[PDB]
Amino acid sequence: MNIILKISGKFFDEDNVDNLIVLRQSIKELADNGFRVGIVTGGGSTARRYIKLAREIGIGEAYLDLLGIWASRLNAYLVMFSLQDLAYMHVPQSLEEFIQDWSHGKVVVTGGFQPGQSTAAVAALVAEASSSKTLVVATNVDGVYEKDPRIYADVKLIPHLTTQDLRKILEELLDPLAIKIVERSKIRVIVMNYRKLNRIIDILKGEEVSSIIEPV
Amino acid sequence: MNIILKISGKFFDEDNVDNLIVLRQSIKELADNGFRVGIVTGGGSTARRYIKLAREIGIGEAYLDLLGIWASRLNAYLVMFSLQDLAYMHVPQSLEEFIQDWSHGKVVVTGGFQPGQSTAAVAALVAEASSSKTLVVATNVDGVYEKDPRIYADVKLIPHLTTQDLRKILEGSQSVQAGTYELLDPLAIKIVERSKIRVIVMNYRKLNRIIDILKGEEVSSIIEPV
Amino acid sequence: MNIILKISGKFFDEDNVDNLIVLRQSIKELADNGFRVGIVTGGGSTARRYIKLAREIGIGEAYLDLLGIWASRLNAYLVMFSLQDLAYMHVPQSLEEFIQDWSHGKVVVTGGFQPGQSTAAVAALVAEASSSKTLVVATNVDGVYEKDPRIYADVKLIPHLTTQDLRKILEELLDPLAIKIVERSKIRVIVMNYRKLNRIIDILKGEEVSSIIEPV
Amino acid sequence: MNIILKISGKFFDEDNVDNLIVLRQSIKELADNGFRVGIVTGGGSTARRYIKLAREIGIGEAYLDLLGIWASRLNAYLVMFSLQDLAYMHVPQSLEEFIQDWSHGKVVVTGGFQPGQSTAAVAALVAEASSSKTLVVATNVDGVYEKDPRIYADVKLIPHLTTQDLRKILEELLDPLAIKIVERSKIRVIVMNYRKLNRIIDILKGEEVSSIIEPV
Amino acid sequence: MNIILKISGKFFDEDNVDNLIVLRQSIKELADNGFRVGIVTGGGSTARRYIKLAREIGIGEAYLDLLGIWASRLNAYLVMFSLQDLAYMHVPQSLEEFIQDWSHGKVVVTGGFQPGQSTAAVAALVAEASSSKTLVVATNVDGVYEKDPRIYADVKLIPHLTTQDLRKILEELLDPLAIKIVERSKIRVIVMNYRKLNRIIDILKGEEVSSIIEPV
Amino acid sequence: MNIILKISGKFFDEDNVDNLIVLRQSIKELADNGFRVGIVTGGGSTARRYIKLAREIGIGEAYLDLLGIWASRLNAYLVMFSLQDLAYMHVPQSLEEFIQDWSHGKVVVTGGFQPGQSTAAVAALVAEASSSKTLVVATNVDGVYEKDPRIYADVKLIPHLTTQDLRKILELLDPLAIKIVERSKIRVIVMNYRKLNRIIDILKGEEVSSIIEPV
Ligand SMILES: Nc1ncnc2c1ncn2[C@@H]1O[C@H](COP(=O)(O)OP(=O)(O)CP(=O)(O)OP(=O)(O)OC[C@H]2O[C@@H](n3ccc(=O)[nH]c3=O)[C@H](O)[C@@H]2O)[C@@H](O)[C@H]1O
Ligand SMILES: Nc1ncnc2c1ncn2[C@@H]1O[C@H](COP(=O)(O)OP(=O)(O)CP(=O)(O)O)[C@@H](O)[C@H]1O
Ligand SMILES: Nc1ncnc2c1ncn2[C@@H]1O[C@H](COP(=O)(O)OP(=O)(O)CP(=O)(O)O)[C@@H](O)[C@H]1O
Ligand SMILES: Nc1ncnc2c1ncn2[C@@H]1O[C@H](COP(=O)(O)OP(=O)(O)CP(=O)(O)O)[C@@H](O)[C@H]1O
Ligand SMILES: Nc1ncnc2c1ncn2[C@@H]1O[C@H](COP(=O)(O)OP(=O)(O)CP(=O)(O)O)[C@@H](O)[C@H]1O
Ligand SMILES: Nc1ncnc2c1ncn2[C@@H]1O[C@H](COP(=O)(O)OP(=O)(O)CP(=O)(O)O)[C@@H](O)[C@H]1O
Ligand SMILES: O=c1ccn([C@@H]2O[C@H](COP(=O)(O)O)[C@@H](O)[C@H]2O)c(=O)[nH]1
Ligand SMILES: O=c1ccn([C@@H]2O[C@H](COP(=O)(O)O)[C@@H](O)[C@H]2O)c(=O)[nH]1
Ligand SMILES: O=c1ccn([C@@H]2O[C@H](COP(=O)(O)O)[C@@H](O)[C@H]2O)c(=O)[nH]1
Ligand SMILES: O=c1ccn([C@@H]2O[C@H](COP(=O)(O)O)[C@@H](O)[C@H]2O)c(=O)[nH]1
Ligand SMILES: O=c1ccn([C@@H]2O[C@H](COP(=O)(O)O)[C@@H](O)[C@H]2O)c(=O)[nH]1
Ligand SMILES: [Co+2]
Ligand SMILES: [Co+2]
Ligand SMILES: [Co+2]
Ligand SMILES: [Co+2]
Ligand SMILES: [Co+2]
Ligand SMILES: [Co+2]
Ligand SMILES: [Mg+2]
Ligand SMILES: [Mg+2]
Repeated sequence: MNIILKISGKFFDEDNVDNLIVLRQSIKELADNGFRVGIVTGGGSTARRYIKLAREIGIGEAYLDLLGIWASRLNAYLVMFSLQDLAYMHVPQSLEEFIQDWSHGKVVVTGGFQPGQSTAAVAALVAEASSSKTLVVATNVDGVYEKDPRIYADVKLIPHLTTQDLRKILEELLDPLAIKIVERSKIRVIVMNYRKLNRIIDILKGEEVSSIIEPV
Repeated sequence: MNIILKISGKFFDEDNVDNLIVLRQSIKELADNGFRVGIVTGGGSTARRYIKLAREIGIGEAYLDLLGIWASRLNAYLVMFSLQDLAYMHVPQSLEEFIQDWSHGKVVVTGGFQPGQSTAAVAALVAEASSSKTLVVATNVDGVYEKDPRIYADVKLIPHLTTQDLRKILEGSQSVQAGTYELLDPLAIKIVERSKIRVIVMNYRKLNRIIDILKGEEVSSIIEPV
Repeated sequence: MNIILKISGKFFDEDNVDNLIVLRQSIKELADNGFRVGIVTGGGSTARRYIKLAREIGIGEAYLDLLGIWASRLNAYLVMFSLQDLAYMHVPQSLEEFIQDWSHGKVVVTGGFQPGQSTAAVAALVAEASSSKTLVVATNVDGVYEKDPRIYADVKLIPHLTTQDLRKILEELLDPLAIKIVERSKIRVIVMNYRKLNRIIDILKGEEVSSIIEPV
Repeated sequence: MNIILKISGKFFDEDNVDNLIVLRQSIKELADNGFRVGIVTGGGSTARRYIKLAREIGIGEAYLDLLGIWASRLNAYLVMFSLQDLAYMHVPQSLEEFIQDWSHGKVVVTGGFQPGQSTAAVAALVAEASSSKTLVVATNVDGVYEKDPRIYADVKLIPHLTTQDLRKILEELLDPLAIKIVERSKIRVIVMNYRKLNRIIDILKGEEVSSIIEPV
Repeated sequence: MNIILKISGKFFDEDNVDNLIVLRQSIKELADNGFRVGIVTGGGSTARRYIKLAREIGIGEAYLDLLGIWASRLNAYLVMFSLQDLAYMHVPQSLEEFIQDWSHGKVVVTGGFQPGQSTAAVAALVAEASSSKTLVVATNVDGVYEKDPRIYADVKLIPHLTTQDLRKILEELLDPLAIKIVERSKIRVIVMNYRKLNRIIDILKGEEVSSIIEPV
Repeated sequence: MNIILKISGKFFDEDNVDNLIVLRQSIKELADNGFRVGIVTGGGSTARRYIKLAREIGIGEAYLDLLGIWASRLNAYLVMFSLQDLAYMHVPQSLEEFIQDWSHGKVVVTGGFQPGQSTAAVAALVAEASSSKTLVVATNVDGVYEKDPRIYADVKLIPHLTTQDLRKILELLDPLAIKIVERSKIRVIVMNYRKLNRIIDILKGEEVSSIIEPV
């Protein structure tokens, strides 16, 4: 079974050894349970700092996105280096390169690809290219809520929903490209807290707090 | 300053020497008028044919898009080879590669980059990266109409509109499938809006009048970013 | 052991799903019988079409050949994508790249390399580099005929011959570089109909209609 | 002439629009005065943060250096993007790539190359490969002091010294590779405060506060 | 006007900087006279030393050619490094890469490309791709002779001949691919002594001992 | 376990078949004993020859090193081609590329990377990146001596020493090589390449060699 894990950039902002460790464990563990794993890393606050500074000097939007992409790639190298023998030792820069890299039978870690999208879209593209039926989005909230839970207090986690529900809820988590891709290739998305990465197998069994998004 | 020309795949389906001859001429005329030019080529019926066959054997959507991309790149090599000394002799395979290639001060010709988008999105990205204020979409209709002019008769060509208008004209008509025919896709519109790029939709049959079109003195549609 | 299969461009001109299905099937068959397979695809009518148009506008012969090479590569991607996990996911652009790609232990699919030759020469080069003792040319024709079966009716098939017989017959199929390479490295060439890709194992035993060309 | 500017990673830690801006004008100015410019960017606090976290999870020293190198490249992209038409739009990853990139006649911006050295060593190697006779180290101090001015109060700036003096002062500013290279190729090094980049032409004339290091 | 210059590997066997100095001189002579120059270097005795040793341990013919190609590339780097600012600083490894490298408007130096041919064939391909109407073969003999002048003593130089004559004379210098290419693209070939490289302009004007081969 | 074997350029200057056949058999000996092997080849006399000529025409030091690097790469291709199926068929040009190449589970053969260092420094970098605990330097001398045995008569072989001893002796291994083996605690064995036939015995400490302990 092939699975893709998107790791929120916020995971890297914590500057917390435990995050990396728990991720390392989780990949080792998925492997032992017969999964091939691809990982996509977000840009986080590093991306936002570089983007903000570049924007203030008039750097255009393409190049701003590219700085965000390089920040995401820095996080990809960190993860890749933490996996040593498990991972193919190259961070692909495009979907085309990911396909080549995935051919080596090992874990592949990637950052961004192209301006105008997020790393959630990259995770979807990479899930599609690897025939992964499940994309896990490991982020800093427990699942999908009615509204953004870091604005709105007492908002309820939605354990099971569709991509058409999600679109309405979102009007970052998943961008338009990500949703288009998971819909056309019928990829199931699980949104979970990265804190619960130590419990990843239980989440895939549906035993633990998460949101499951069905493609329609 | 800089301009991007998207050339519809349908231009290549015609298999006509005059098409290439006239594109070639227009580029020279743009250069001689002080423009740097980037060119994006569509995949056309070659793309569709490969996509259809691959889809019949169960090949997934990512790989279908890639076949479409490789068909577009074949057209890009044709165009690039027709330009000889004017062009940097490399077809970039990503936006990042385009930026590097654009650095050589010559014409750059590209095809597709990534699954889930069209060559119009590529042309928008490449316009954004080259600080082109104008993207020209040279296609097999004279401009933008209220509805598809190859489906609906005596709809009127819309000479000047906004991206908001275009979004409504094109809304609800587009499939997520590899090989879908589009004018401008969602990524293309997002990009031209965020970077304030004006889009001119014209017939490639009038590439011989490319300067007059830029001056607003020939049949075309001008789309203003909002 | 290692075998190279050249697939005529005419195979791709048929725009027939059943062809790909049998190629796919014939390669899994070879793998299951202990063969490592490399595949070279021809440019076919797409190549001739681009070449003709480019030639009309005065494009030089190097660039015409390159357009034919890119058309061949488009067919290589199609075949590579049809093989999914069996193939290393990269189409090598040179013999040097083929050697690197072959190092991954998987099926490698290539198109052309260099102006002034055909994809048959590429297949020979790739046979030589992979220590393949046999090169199979799967074409639109049953074998080597006394002359061109496209043009002449009732001409007969030569089940067996040498590389100088072939040169004399030819002065398509195999070009000068292809013959020089198979002669210097003593590679046997089997010419067969791509329809018969199903009996590829029977053809290799010598138990189906084909022409075997011995290197001298 | 050709000149190389090393920009301390501390320049990027300031998260200050002013810094990038003043650097932008300095290259434009150097260009207008007939200089070809190469730029090498340090990794700064981003590099330190990634290295510290990776070290805590047992990542080996090669990979720690590589994280520092990727952080320095992120800063190189920022600078390169700020220069737009003036710069060749590729960040070289080795000295060999730098030499190819430098061939385009434009500004080249680089980060790190190889574990076991600093970006000062990169700036030296790049100065040597570009036949630059002057390397400017633009850092967060006015020049070379008797001892580290960020530690030792009341220490005096040394306006003119040799590479053997510097070696004794240091026993990072310049590492062993950097010193070896500037000695063997007789490259003069100017240490200056990056805050005075606005005044860069006056520094090259010797008419502003700086330290000039002569190769011996 | 574009011209290609093939420099015999024997030029590099001589182990003398006077040869490089004259070649270097020759290229400035050509540039200053309005020529764009491409250079192809032979492998010489280094290639022969590696091929012989590899052949003794049973290394196959593809790989023997590749060792010869790498030897030719070492000579290409030497020449390219001797040209400094005049040359684009990349040695292309294929015809496709040459075309990209030629796009920079500078001198391009190459070695070999592909097994089964010589550097003369490379020079022809590169002449064809650069629209060069003249290929100069600078070798250790004054021109073309009625037979190999190092094997049969006292034979006459042929100052003016055709490619059909040459193919009869040769039944080294130019291989079958080289001849096919210069014929199809109508490229004139001048065979000269590399000792007379100082007098390339006079040779191009037909005022110095050489053989001119006309394509038929 | 992972091991790196640095082969002196002098090995390639000798021009005899046995050398290659006997390197070839060692790695197959090492592989069969459970080792993953990386190999770094020196530039030898080919390097010095190109360097000397280029230096005479005024070519700068960066480009002289690069010519030496290309000569080392030519030796790497020779070795790689002699190993056939055992090796990943790419010579990496940087430490970054080596790491990617090493990911294929096969033998990787490298030459130089970067001006200002030697192929011994490459071997140390590559040992560090592959988590090799042992770097073998197979050279034209039996081990480490109190001083250069070519330049000095009657000197003795030191069977066991530290990296701090070695840098006093050298005032084989360059400064980057020593820094890297010290920071990553890599043991270096210096041996004669003529004894590549008894490489397993050398690793067990059962033949003539010098072992250098990192301090
Ligand atoms: N209102 C209105 N007014 C005027 N015309 C309209 C209107 N509404 C519809 N139309 C119609 O648009 C048509 C013009 O569209 P056209 O010029 O052909 O542009 P197209 O792009 O569709 C053809 P084309 O120019 O051939 O190229 P594409 O198809 O982009 O690319 C091929 C294929 O490759 C894939 N791909 C490509 C690039 C990339 O980065 N990623 C990718 O995945 C993807 O699967 C692609 O499908 C025209 O005939 C009208 O009838
Ligand atoms: N309906 C909803 N339910 C849950 N979370 C929502 C939401 N709407 C918005 N969010 C927000 O989505 C955020 C997660 O996005 P995520 O951080 O994983 O993407 P990312 O990797 O792009 C972040 P970065 O920009 O830092 O890389 C949450 O922190 C939450 O505030
Ligand atoms: N004596 C002979 N015996 C058999 N076939 C012959 C022949 N002489 C010429 N041919 C022709 O050679 C063709 C086979 O060549 P093939 O099509 O395999 O090469 P290719 O892949 O280069 C074609 P494309 O240019 O379409 O890619 C047959 O269709 C046949 O007409
Ligand atoms: N004798 C001396 N004179 C001046 N500065 C000295 C010094 N000895 C040490 N330094 C220190 O050198 C520092 C500058 O090094 P620099 O910041 O240029 O290297 P770098 O780019 O490697 C830093 P980073 O690790 O942030 O990238 C100063 O901040 C100063 O504290
Ligand atoms: N008919 C003929 N006229 C002149 N020279 C001939 C010849 N037939 C053979 N030769 C030989 O060809 C040699 C020139 O070949 P050249 O050295 O240019 O090719 P090359 O670069 O392949 C040599 P290397 O293999 O050393 O690189 C001469 O030394 C000469 O002895
Ligand atoms: N104390 C010492 N003990 C042993 N050898 C010493 C030495 N000091 C210097 N050397 C010299 O170093 C040589 C070994 O260097 P080695 O050949 O391993 O490096 P290398 O591969 O860079 C050579 P090349 O430059 O030819 O490729 C010995 O033959 C010896 O001459
Ligand atoms: O393929 C990608 C991935 C990321 N980004 C940019 O990099 C930032 C960091 O990624 P993320 O963590 O926000 O998804 C994004 O906000 C966006 O600007 C892209 O442009 N394209
Ligand atoms: O290595 C190659 C392979 C193909 N071709 C060109 O591509 C066309 C397609 O190959 P084939 O299928 O015709 O052999 C050929 O006619 C030829 O022009 C080359 O120049 N070199
Ligand atoms: O070529 C280089 C450049 C940088 N670094 C690493 O990246 C850090 C950031 O560069 P600097 O700003 O410290 O020079 C260094 O301390 C060092 O760990 C290297 O290993 N090699
Ligand atoms: O494209 C090339 C160039 C060179 N060689 C090989 O390298 C040797 C050196 O080239 P030359 O100087 O003999 O032409 C040749 O004998 C030949 O084996 C090739 O195989 N292909
Ligand atoms: O990483 C390397 C490897 C080699 N060399 C150069 O190549 C020569 C040949 O390598 P070696 O065999 O001396 O180690 C060296 O003297 C040196 O000039 C380098 O500059 N860097
Ligand atoms: Co985000
Ligand atoms: Co370039
Ligand atoms: Co053909
Ligand atoms: Co530092
Ligand atoms: Co690989
Ligand atoms: Co040495
Ligand atoms: Mg379309
Ligand atoms: Mg020869």
